[PDB]
Amino acid sequence: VYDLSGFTVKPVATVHRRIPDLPDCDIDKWLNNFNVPSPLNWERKIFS
Amino acid sequence: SVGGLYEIKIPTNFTIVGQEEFIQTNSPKVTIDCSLFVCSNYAACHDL
Ligand SMILES: *[C@@H]1O[C@H](CO)[C@@H](O)[C@H](O)[C@H]1NC(C)=O
Repeated sequence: VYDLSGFTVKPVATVHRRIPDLPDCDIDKWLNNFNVPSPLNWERKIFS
Repeated sequence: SVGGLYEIKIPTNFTIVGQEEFIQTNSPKVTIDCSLFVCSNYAACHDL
Protein backbone atom coordinates (compact mmCIF):
# COMPACT_ATOMS: atom_id res chain seq x y z
CA VAL A 1 0.00 0.00 0.00
CA TYR A 2 1.54 3.27 -1.18
CA ASP A 3 0.46 6.73 -0.05
CA LEU A 4 0.59 8.64 -3.32
CA SER A 5 0.79 12.43 -3.17
CA GLY A 6 -2.55 13.36 -4.75
CA PHE A 7 -2.61 16.88 -6.23
CA THR A 8 -3.93 19.83 -4.20
CA VAL A 9 -7.05 21.28 -5.85
CA LYS A 10 -6.05 24.27 -8.01
CA PRO A 11 -7.82 27.59 -7.11
CA VAL A 12 -10.12 28.57 -10.04
CA ALA A 13 -10.47 32.31 -9.19
CA THR A 14 -8.77 35.18 -7.28
CA VAL A 15 -10.34 37.48 -4.62
CA HIS A 16 -8.65 40.76 -3.62
CA ARG A 17 -9.79 43.13 -0.84
CA ARG A 18 -7.98 46.14 0.60
CA ILE A 19 -9.00 49.46 2.14
CA PRO A 20 -8.25 52.19 -0.45
CA ASP A 21 -6.50 54.23 2.28
CA LEU A 22 -6.72 57.53 0.40
CA PRO A 23 -10.16 59.09 -0.12
CA ASP A 24 -11.76 59.24 -3.54
CA CYS A 25 -11.06 62.34 -5.62
CA ASP A 26 -14.80 62.80 -6.33
CA ILE A 27 -13.94 64.78 -9.46
CA ASP A 28 -17.36 63.95 -10.92
CA LYS A 29 -19.15 65.45 -7.91
CA TRP A 30 -17.45 68.82 -8.42
CA LEU A 31 -17.84 68.59 -12.24
CA ASN A 32 -21.55 67.67 -11.88
CA ASN A 33 -22.10 70.81 -9.72
CA PHE A 34 -24.93 72.70 -11.45
CA ASN A 35 -23.62 76.17 -10.38
CA VAL A 36 -21.03 76.23 -13.20
CA PRO A 37 -19.14 79.55 -13.53
CA SER A 38 -18.60 81.67 -16.60
CA PRO A 39 -15.19 81.77 -18.33
CA LEU A 40 -14.89 85.32 -16.97
CA ASN A 41 -15.01 83.95 -13.40
CA TRP A 42 -13.72 80.43 -14.04
CA GLU A 43 -13.44 78.30 -10.90
CA ARG A 44 -10.28 76.42 -9.96
CA LYS A 45 -10.08 73.23 -7.88
CA ILE A 46 -6.94 71.24 -7.05
CA PHE A 47 -7.25 67.46 -6.71
CA SER A 48 -4.24 66.27 -4.71
CA SER B 1 9.73 -14.39 71.14
CA VAL B 2 8.08 -15.14 74.49
CA GLY B 3 8.21 -18.85 75.21
CA GLY B 4 9.17 -19.52 71.61
CA LEU B 5 6.11 -17.69 70.26
CA TYR B 6 5.88 -14.42 68.34
CA GLU B 7 3.04 -11.90 68.26
CA ILE B 8 1.48 -11.77 64.78
CA LYS B 9 -1.66 -10.07 63.49
CA ILE B 10 -3.55 -12.58 61.34
CA PRO B 11 -6.59 -11.45 59.31
CA THR B 12 -9.98 -12.52 60.63
CA ASN B 13 -12.11 -11.01 57.84
CA PHE B 14 -11.41 -9.99 54.28
CA THR B 15 -12.83 -8.43 51.13
CA ILE B 16 -11.87 -8.32 47.46
CA VAL B 17 -10.53 -4.96 46.22
CA GLY B 18 -10.44 -4.10 42.53
CA GLN B 19 -7.53 -2.15 41.08
CA GLU B 20 -7.62 -1.03 37.46
CA GLU B 21 -4.39 -0.52 35.47
CA PHE B 22 -4.04 0.95 31.97
CA ILE B 23 -1.07 -0.18 29.88
CA GLN B 24 -0.53 1.61 26.58
CA THR B 25 -0.01 -0.87 23.74
CA ASN B 26 -0.65 1.47 20.81
CA SER B 27 -0.42 5.08 19.68
CA PRO B 28 -1.94 7.07 16.81
CA LYS B 29 -0.21 6.21 13.53
CA VAL B 30 0.95 9.66 12.51
CA THR B 31 1.80 9.92 8.81
CA ILE B 32 3.51 13.01 7.41
CA ASP B 33 3.59 13.94 3.72
CA CYS B 34 7.12 15.33 3.98
CA SER B 35 7.11 17.21 0.64
CA LEU B 36 3.62 18.73 1.23
CA PHE B 37 4.54 19.71 4.81
CA VAL B 38 7.86 21.34 3.80
CA CYS B 39 6.88 22.88 0.43
CA SER B 40 3.11 22.49 0.07
CA ASN B 41 2.70 22.73 -3.75
CA TYR B 42 5.33 25.37 -4.64
CA ALA B 43 7.64 24.24 -7.47
CA ALA B 44 10.60 26.45 -6.41
CA CYS B 45 10.53 24.90 -2.92
CA HIS B 46 10.27 21.34 -4.36
CA ASP B 47 13.33 22.08 -6.55
CA LEU B 48 15.32 23.35 -3.51
C1 LIG C 1 -16.73 -9.24 57.69
O1 LIG C 1 -16.94 -7.88 57.30
C2 LIG C 1 -18.18 -7.65 56.62
C3 LIG C 1 -18.19 -6.20 56.21
O2 LIG C 1 -17.35 -5.42 57.04
C4 LIG C 1 -19.35 -8.02 57.53
O3 LIG C 1 -20.57 -7.85 56.82
C5 LIG C 1 -19.21 -9.47 57.99
O4 LIG C 1 -20.23 -9.77 58.93
C6 LIG C 1 -17.85 -9.69 58.63
N1 LIG C 1 -17.68 -11.08 59.01
C7 LIG C 1 -16.96 -11.48 60.06
C8 LIG C 1 -16.89 -12.96 60.30
O5 LIG C 1 -16.37 -10.68 60.78
